[PDB]
Amino acid sequence: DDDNTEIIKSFKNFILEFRLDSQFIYRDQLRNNILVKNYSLTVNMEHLIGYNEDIYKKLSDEPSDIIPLFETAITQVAKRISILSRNSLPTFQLILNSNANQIPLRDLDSEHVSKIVRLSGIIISTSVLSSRATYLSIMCRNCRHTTSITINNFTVSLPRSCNCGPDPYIIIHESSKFIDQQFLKLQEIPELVPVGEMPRNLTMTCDRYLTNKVIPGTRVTIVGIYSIYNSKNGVAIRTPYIKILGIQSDVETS
Amino acid sequence: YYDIDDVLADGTEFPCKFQYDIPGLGYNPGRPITKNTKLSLPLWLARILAIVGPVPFVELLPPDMFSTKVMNAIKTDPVALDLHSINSHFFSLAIKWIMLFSEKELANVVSELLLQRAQELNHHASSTSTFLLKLEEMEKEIYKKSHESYKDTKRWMFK
Amino acid sequence: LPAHLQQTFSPEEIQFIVENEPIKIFPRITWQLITTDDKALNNMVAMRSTEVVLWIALLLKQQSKCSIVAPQWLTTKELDRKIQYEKTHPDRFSELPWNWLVLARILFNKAKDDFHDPIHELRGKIQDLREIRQIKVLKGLKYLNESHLQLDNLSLLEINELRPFITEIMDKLREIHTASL
Amino acid sequence: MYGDLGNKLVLEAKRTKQLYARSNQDVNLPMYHEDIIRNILKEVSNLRKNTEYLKEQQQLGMLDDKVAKCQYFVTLLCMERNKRCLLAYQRLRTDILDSMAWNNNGLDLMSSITFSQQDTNNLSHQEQEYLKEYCDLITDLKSGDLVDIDLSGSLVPPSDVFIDVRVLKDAGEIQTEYGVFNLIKDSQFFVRQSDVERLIQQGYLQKI
Amino acid sequence: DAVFGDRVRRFQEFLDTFTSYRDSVRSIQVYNSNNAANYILPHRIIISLDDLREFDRSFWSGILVEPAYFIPPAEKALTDLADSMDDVPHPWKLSFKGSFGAHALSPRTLTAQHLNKLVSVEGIVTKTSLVRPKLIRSVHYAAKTGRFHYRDYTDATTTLTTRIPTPAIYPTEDTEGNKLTTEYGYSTFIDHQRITVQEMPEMAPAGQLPRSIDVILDDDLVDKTKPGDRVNVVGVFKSLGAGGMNQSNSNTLIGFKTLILGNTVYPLH
Repeated sequence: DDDNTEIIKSFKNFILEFRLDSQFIYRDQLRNNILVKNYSLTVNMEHLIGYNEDIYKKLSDEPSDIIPLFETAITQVAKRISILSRNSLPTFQLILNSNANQIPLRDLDSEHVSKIVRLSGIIISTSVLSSRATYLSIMCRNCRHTTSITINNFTVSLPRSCNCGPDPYIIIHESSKFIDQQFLKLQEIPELVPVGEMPRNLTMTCDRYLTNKVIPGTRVTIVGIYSIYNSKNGVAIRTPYIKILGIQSDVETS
Repeated sequence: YYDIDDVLADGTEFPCKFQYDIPGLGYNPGRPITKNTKLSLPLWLARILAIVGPVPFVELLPPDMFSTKVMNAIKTDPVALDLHSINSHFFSLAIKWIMLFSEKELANVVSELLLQRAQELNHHASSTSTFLLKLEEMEKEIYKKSHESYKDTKRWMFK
Repeated sequence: LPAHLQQTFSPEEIQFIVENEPIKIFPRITWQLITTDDKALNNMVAMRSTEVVLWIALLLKQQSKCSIVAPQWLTTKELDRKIQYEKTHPDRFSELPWNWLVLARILFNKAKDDFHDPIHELRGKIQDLREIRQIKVLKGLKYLNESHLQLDNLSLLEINELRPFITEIMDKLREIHTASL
Repeated sequence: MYGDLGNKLVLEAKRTKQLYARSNQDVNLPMYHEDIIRNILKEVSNLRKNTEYLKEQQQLGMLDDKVAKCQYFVTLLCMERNKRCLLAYQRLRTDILDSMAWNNNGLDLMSSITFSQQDTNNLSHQEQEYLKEYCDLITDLKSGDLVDIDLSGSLVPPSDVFIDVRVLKDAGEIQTEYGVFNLIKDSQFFVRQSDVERLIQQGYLQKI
Repeated sequence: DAVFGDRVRRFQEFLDTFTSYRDSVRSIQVYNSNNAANYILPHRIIISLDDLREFDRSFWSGILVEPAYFIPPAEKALTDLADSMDDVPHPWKLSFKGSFGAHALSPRTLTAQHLNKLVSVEGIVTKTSLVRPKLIRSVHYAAKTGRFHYRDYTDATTTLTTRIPTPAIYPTEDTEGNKLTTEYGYSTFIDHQRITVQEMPEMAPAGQLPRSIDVILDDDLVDKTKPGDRVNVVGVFKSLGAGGMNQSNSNTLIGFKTLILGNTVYPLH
């Protein structure tokens, strides 16, 4: 994966060299974020597209295969800032909020699936937190293979190879690093465009530092990727959800 | 003294019981106050009553704030401990009570706690969240001063 | 009544101070003036370097009647040996002009076109050397005790930013400890 | 309950420091409390009255009892307490005040102390006599130097040394000193730092 | 795993210098023998966290940060000390008083930074799932070959640490082909229960719905609390179950349900 090296080098070069005249907005965004122990970063796409058109050309192409190489790309930077040597430092979440063009809820039909979509709606109720996993160790029921699986985002079955089989892998919960998740569910705004019909509600998964960021009932504008999950209820009929990166409430709202 | 923090620090109530009887109660129709009565007194008057006597006028019963449970709990996680809830004055206050009773043991304790807050307060010295709410008033004032030096030095950094 | 700050210096005041340091210049010009504290100069010769105080170089640079020289310590190839020497002694802060932050702000506002390869380079370098050095100060600040500290070689600006903090909680810390014996 | 009104008073003193702190500093102190301190003074008069009464009573009835001492000790402290409040408040009030008399008078050509200090009559006249006597006190310092000063101004160093001032609804032209800048709303003067220091404090100039 | 041995030899020293706990263990060993001489007490020794900091901070920070590697060697050490007591004629339990906290949290604020770390929840308990047996030690009798045969069943909540699951049923004819009858009443059953905990109703921020998490109560702790009671639970915060990642079924983001094991359950008012 020299290509991922090529992409991550461009992301480092985007964080370290970026200049708004003359402070480095991101690089200081980083420091001032690790000190308060926020462990997050908010990219402003306009600066991004200003810097290179290219990396935004790919980031609006296949977001879910790229964005995590951006996460690892930035946490590899906080290693050189927040500490120095010659731990532990979670891979930061990035929250990107940008103008673009508002795409109303009714107008989401396929065709933009896995392409970043900014939109606007009133949140109905927030689902109770539950943890997904980030880094979990796994041992085999027989050969006892000790495997540290780095699970990324954005479901993923466990590897069967070190009889043995079919799936002899146990989750060690004593060493496993966990994050959080939310599930907002948002009803589009009553002004537009209900017409004569009840307004649809797309299910959204916030995670890590955006979680509990928003009280249910407050208007917001979400950004996030658009994507689909299975959830047996045929055929095939997969149902739609919006991953959120990252959320920004309306003015102010505090 | 003239600063508001000290004169406010003296305002705090302590559980100090009387060694002696004192008719002419100024607090109501006793008239005298029976010996070994436990009456809460602010620090300002109670401060020199423990000196002047060769038996002092008051026992100086250790304040609930200094309860060994607390002085133990502050040795675990100071950074997450809420000072502003208990008194709220601590350093302005505790500084007087360590001299008044001449206790060595806890010096080494509070001298540690205040480093541990500060290694955290140089962290919010960089430009809150919830944490700013749980500082002790005087400590808080130092946070203003630091945050202002930083803010001003940043505003000078560019244009 | 100075109001602000007052016990610490103002960020501006340390520039007000550093501008009193002399540095070399390249005058375009070929009265007197005695002024007071300058001592200089016989009429400056064009295409000839000479040593003068800073605030006048800056003054004559606004009129672009003189081209300031770059300091030998302000270079990216030079800074490289300095961050190299800094990563490798996590304890000591190395060797600093002591003004380097404030000269790094000042000489970049106007003089920027005089430097060889000023663009997007040195600012990237000193914004870095002003990073690892700052965190090294915050991790060297855990060892606080009364009464001593080695702050070794440290910038005037770096002193000024953290001054109220250190010299305040030293005055809460040493205050119990002196008084408990 | 005994000396607590002073704790409440200084508690109130604190909020003016809060208003001078971040802040932003416009002055505008709410008022000087004459009433509450009158309560304090009636309370303390009560105290010292019972004090001299009991001071008469030891001469007759108490006959130098060991207990008597306490009243002259403890209650005495209370007097001090009120003092500890009364001055702590008061000095605070002089600190918020004299500084104001510093940064602006006000300033060229002062030329008189007027229209300044929005508190005006709402603040006590006892302080205002002190105040006028104090700016009268600083006029002599103005008269020793021969700097020239301009001590009142230029807390922040000149750069460099010409600036640009954008008019802010001021008329004008009142710039008689040095020259007739001919103040005119919506007019920026490419003027040196000299007359800028003096005129910016008044409220005419806006952008430095 | 010589380090697990280190944890045991380390926790040994803590006891008997100072000896302030040992007298309580002795008291537990004596009282039951007094009931043996008569004509009930749960075997667990409450450990105040208070005392742990005086000896080692290194071992103190561990019990909070990574309780899976620490509580069980300390426990095996406590049994080991209970057997050196007097005399002949069980796993026990730790308690952990505290000296809270960090880790102080109400259930509303929790997950995940607080996961796999000791926790003291507090809130209302509902609805209090009904008390039920749970099998642990398998015990059997071979004949005529005799001897005495036993299997040891490891559940999801066994010890603390995760282990290759033993369950279920019975071995039946362990080699050689001898018959094995289940011996009931020698074999050990630890009672088991779970009770969910809602955050305090009065500290609820808004019309936002309450978030409750479930606490499994091992051994003695069972039936110690009726529902609707103010409770401060303690325990290790455990995430059990696959998130669905184990097998194909089912399809959905939802996963890794979490609960708290043990531990103390100090009621309050």
